[PDB]
Amino acid sequence: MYTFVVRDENSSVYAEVSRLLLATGQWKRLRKDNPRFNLMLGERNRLPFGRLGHEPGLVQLVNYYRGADKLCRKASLVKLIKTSPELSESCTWFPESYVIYTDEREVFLAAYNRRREGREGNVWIAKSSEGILISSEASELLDFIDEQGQVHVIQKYLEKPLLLEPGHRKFDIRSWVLVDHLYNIYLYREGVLRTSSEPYNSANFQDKTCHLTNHCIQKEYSKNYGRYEEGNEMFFEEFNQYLMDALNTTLENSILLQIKHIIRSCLMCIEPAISTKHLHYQSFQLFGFDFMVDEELKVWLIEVNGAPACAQKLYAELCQGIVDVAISSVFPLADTSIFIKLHHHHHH
Amino acid sequence: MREIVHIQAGQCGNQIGAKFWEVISDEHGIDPTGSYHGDSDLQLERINVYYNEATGNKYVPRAILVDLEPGTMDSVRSGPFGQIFRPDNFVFGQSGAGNNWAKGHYTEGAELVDSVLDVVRKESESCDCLQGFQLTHSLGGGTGSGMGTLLISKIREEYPDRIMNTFSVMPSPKVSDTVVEPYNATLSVHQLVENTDETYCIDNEALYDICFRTLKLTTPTYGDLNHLVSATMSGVTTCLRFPGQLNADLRKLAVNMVPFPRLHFFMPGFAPLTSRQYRALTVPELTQQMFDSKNMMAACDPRHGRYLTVAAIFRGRMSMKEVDEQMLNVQNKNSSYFVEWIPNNVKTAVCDIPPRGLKMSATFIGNSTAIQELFKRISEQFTAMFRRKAFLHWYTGEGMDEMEFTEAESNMNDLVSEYQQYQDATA
Amino acid sequence: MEVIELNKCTSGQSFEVILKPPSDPSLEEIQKKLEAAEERRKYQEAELLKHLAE
Amino acid sequence: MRECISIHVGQAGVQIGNACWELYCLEHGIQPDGQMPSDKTIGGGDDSFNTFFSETGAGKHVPRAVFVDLEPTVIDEVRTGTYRQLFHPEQLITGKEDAANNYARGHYTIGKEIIDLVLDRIRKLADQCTGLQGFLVFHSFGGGTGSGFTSLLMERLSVDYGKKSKLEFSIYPAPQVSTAVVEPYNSILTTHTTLEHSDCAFMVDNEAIYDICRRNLDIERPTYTNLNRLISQIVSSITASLRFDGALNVDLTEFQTNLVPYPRIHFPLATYAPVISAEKAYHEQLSVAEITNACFEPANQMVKCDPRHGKYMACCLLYRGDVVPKDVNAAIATIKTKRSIQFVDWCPTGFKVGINYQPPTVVPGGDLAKVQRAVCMLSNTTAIAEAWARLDHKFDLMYAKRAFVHWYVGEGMEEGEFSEAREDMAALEKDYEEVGVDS
Ligand SMILES: Nc1nc2c(ncn2[C@@H]2O[C@H](COP(=O)(O)OP(=O)(O)OP(=O)(O)O)[C@@H](O)[C@H]2O)c(=O)[nH]1
Ligand SMILES: Nc1ncnc2c1ncn2[C@@H]1O[C@H](COP(=O)(O)OP(=O)(O)CP(=O)(O)O)[C@@H](O)[C@H]1O
Ligand SMILES: Nc1nc2c(ncn2[C@@H]2O[C@H](COP(=O)(O)OP(=O)(O)O)[C@@H](O)[C@H]2O)c(=O)[nH]1
Ligand SMILES: [Ca+2]
Ligand SMILES: [Ca+2]
Ligand SMILES: [Ca+2]
Ligand SMILES: [Cl-]
Ligand SMILES: [Mg+2]
Ligand SMILES: [Mg+2]
Ligand SMILES: [Mg+2]
Repeated sequence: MYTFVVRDENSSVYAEVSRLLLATGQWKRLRKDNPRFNLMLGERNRLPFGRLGHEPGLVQLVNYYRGADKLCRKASLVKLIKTSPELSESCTWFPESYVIYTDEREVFLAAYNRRREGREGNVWIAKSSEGILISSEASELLDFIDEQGQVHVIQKYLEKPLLLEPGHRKFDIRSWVLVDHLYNIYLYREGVLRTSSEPYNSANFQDKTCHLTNHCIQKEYSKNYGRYEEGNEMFFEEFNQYLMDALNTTLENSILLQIKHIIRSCLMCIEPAISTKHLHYQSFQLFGFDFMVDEELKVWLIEVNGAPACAQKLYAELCQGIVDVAISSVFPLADTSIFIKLHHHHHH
Repeated sequence: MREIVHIQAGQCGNQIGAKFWEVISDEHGIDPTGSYHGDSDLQLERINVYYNEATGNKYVPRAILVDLEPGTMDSVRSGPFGQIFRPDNFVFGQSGAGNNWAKGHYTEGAELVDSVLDVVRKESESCDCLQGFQLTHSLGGGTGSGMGTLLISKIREEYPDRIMNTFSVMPSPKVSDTVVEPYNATLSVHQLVENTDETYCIDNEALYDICFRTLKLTTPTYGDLNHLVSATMSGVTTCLRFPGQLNADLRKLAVNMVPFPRLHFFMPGFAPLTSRQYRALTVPELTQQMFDSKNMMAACDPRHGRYLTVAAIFRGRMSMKEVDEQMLNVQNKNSSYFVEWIPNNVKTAVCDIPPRGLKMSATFIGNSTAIQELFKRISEQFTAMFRRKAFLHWYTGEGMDEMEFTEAESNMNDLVSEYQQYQDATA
Repeated sequence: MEVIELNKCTSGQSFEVILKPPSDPSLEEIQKKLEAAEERRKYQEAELLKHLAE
Repeated sequence: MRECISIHVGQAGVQIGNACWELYCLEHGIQPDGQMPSDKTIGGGDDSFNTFFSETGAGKHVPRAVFVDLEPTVIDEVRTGTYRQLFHPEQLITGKEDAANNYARGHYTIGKEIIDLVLDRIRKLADQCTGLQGFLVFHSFGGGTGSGFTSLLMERLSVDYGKKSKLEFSIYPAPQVSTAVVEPYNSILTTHTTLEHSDCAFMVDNEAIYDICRRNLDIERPTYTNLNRLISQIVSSITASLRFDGALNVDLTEFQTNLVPYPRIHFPLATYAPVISAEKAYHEQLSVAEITNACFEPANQMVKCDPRHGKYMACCLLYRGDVVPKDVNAAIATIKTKRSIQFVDWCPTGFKVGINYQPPTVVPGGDLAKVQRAVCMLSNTTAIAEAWARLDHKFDLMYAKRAFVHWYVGEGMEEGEFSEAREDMAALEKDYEEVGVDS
């Protein structure tokens, strides 16, 4: 009998992982505060990594990577991309971004000025880790940021997104990645497109229901929520069919290659900082990567989410995959794959 | 922290006391005459915890034998090791105590107690560094129960900074001399809660059931019961009698086992259970058996409570790697039964010398909140008689008032409630 | 990566390497504390012996 | 030359002292009778080894050492064993009954009755020093003497030798070898009363030493003898610069100025490599780069924590054997490209390096193989606070129910010292976090 504790009640994903573990008859759940567990489904903040791996007679495993926040908070992600040679300031798949409360405010306006100088489109979006402003006026960016309290990032708004027809609408792609205790990188074969149900209007950035594809803001402010697909959620079979029908390509060739490239780059970059290869406790973690596709079929990384929920029709399959490859790999049960393993060894 | 002074009181206390001295004398290679005839210096390294050295290379148990009748102590003097005891250490009356706690505590026993303390004092004064006292006695009769707890009170007065340890046999209607045993036991427990540091609750209920169900003895005798007691007593004193790291003296044991001063009543266990067999026992089997409710000497269901602290002792040549692995498996696979607000509350000892007739054995000492079942049982039998004031005249005739019974009952019910407090506390 | 303050001897050597520049109670109070604790011990003992005398 | 007095307190401190002084005698060529043929200045001298040994007119080299224990059986083994002739009776101090795993019993009850005798025997050695620099104090966190007597001793040494430096080697409690449920109490209590009196403290978690012995020495179930021989090698690494010619960490003061910028954060993490079993029939000797890389593996640290998730304030590399600077710098260059080494913004990113050319001595018949080069890293990293978080959590669990507290109150301690000590630790945990984490 393996044992585990549950310390994040609000987790859609691990609520289901828990229930699945029970239903095997080989996993006993324990009180939140009992230390004699094999598996910690931990809290989201101030998880006590320092207390793990000191129980004699217990291989211990936790569902978070200490240090993963560097990827999963937008300010740190910008810092990580700019300062790491393995990603670089030259990186082609991350939008131009600056951290604003070192602070890079003057660095921001110098590149903005050749936009003014260059007859380039120059709208930017300001976000933090509600509170999103899109505008081609720097003055209104920095004005907005400080009557709020905390750190913000200013990122170039992608002016020419790929728009689905019918609808002339926007979308983003959510990819679910599971990294196991051996640092294999598994991409769940099902993604989801979080669609806008409103037509994209390049002329009014003050209205954000055609500019923000978050599932809540469409369930909230938008006339046409659900018009084209269930819950503004187009899955991969349909999106592939559309790309074949409309653009004469596949999802694999035009978008997924880049997504896999970006996922491996990000994760192989922080691997030395967070790997548990020879640690006294071990880690896995589920990430959600958010991507945008411009009209040239170029993929851009938006942000990385350290505590993602799933799409409701995918919970069952994903969560069985977590227990399969992340939990039973370490703790086997008594006597094809939904994941794509991301590995690539080019010799040069 | 070397010398322990041993006191055995009354019929039961002297019968198990004698068997205890027989068993550990054989373990230490001491023969009925006090002469050492052993093969190992592990036998003598801590011999002076229990034995005095008399010239002629003679070892004399630091043992005082007390009774209000001479009968059972004449039997000890005639038994196999009776010659080993120091003749001056036999302190007896003639009156008897009539299975009457009041006679033992207040009338007959008061007459004799000063001579017992003269002998205790003379043994204490010859001690380089006295740790304290162990008393063997029953709670259901009169001498061991009433005079024993009187002795404990007087010893604490004269040595308030030494440890007081008892082996206390609890009465049971299944193995019963008289109907007043619940009265004597309740009055005694009241004393024990205040004036001992550690008490091994030996339940005549459990010893009978082990003899009946497990060892297939159809009509158990006191002899068969005491074989279980002397083997358990040998086990729980191993850490005091041989070189070792853990619980090696009475005060360190108390510090490891007693988190709250009143909750100091322990449930002992032994494996493998033997009657007065050639199959070898594996370390996994020793470990499952020592934790088995059927190997506990206090008739309480460990699953009905929670372990506050556990001390485990393994005896024999075996693999310490396997011992540690198996102990860790018990706690990790039944973790809910060990309180989580006392981290690492299970401590383990291994001693290379096994007891006679076994190559491997294990002794369990648990401070469980399930012991409340024992006191609830005594409390119900008490109340059933006390609500009609039945059989009280035997006590009021010795000067006692009913109010003393009401107080002892209330204090024992408080002890039950304090165990229930910690069985529910969650952290 | 600058090596500095190299010192050598017959038994060994030492040096520093920089990768990057920089971006009580008195005796009386004690014997007081040990005496307050000793008196707390003697009080508890006297209270026990008072109760045993009752 | 300035002298160092070693003080060994309680079972852990005394038995580790045994292992260290044995190793010292092997390393310096001092025989069990105290004779040292290679010392040509008979009856005196101010050589480097004299910081740890004095000399008699008869040529006997005597440790500047005091052994203190509240019960006699452990120091009686010193009095009676291989190195009995090394020590003067006046240097071995025993009580009759011990502290029963109880900090208050060792500090208040029993400490009060023996502190004066100990300080007088310490004064005996100080009197034969032309220029005493201070003290090295070996003890466990978890025992009643090791915790309680030491904190009293530390307070009094500050009074009687207020100028002198005081270094600790402290055994942190691990359940796989621990003797008492209350070791978390004793640990916190003694860290609180000792913190201001210690200048630099090297903590050794028995859990880490235990696992190093199982994993790398192939010892199924390590004993104290296995642990202490390994600990003594690390202590030897740390003290070798007091005992041999060199220019790094040559007095106790330099340990503080090299490893401790902030006085309360005075707990450097030690990491040692390589640990190789003497029964390994075929071993390929490890290079400078490989042993140096191993200094950044948590599995080789004296305390399991993760320095990738804290920050460094200082780092010292202490090499023994066939090592030259250029191979150290080459190994450091490679390691910096491959590893998360972050210093606090107000300290230089760098390493102080000491090399002694004599490879580590090992005890004949012991468990450690001889190796051609070895290193001990001393790094002041905030990640060691993980160990304080483990201890403080255990302390909180028991103390919230006042479990076992009556054993301490019964010795004259006030219940409030518990929460005073625990608040101090809380301040310590927050100091480490201020220094080592950004928002
Ligand atoms: N590494 C190592 N740890 C030890 C040794 N001896 C004891 N310990 C550890 O120290 C703690 C026990 O404290 P001790 O030093 O034995 O106790 P003490 O200082 O003698 O104090 P009292 O016996 O209570 O008077 C436990 O955590 C032990 O595992 C040893 O020789 N080596
Ligand atoms: N440079 C950019 N160009 C165009 N659109 C952008 C953009 N940056 C963000 N967006 C839009 O912002 C929205 C997502 O904002 P954000 O990255 O802050 O998500 P979020 O953290 O608030 C919710 P979750 O983490 O659950 O996905 C998307 O709809 C995206 O189209
Ligand atoms: N286990 C055990 N119990 C005994 C023995 N003798 C008596 N008892 C129990 O002790 C109680 C009677 O007390 P006893 O010791 O005979 O009376 P005392 O001489 O006045 O102290 C009853 O519970 C008996 O069951 C014995 O040899 N072994
Ligand atoms: Ca009379
Ligand atoms: Ca000389
Ligand atoms: Ca000072
Ligand atoms: Cl001074
Ligand atoms: Mg009888
Ligand atoms: Mg008299
Ligand atoms: Mg000791």
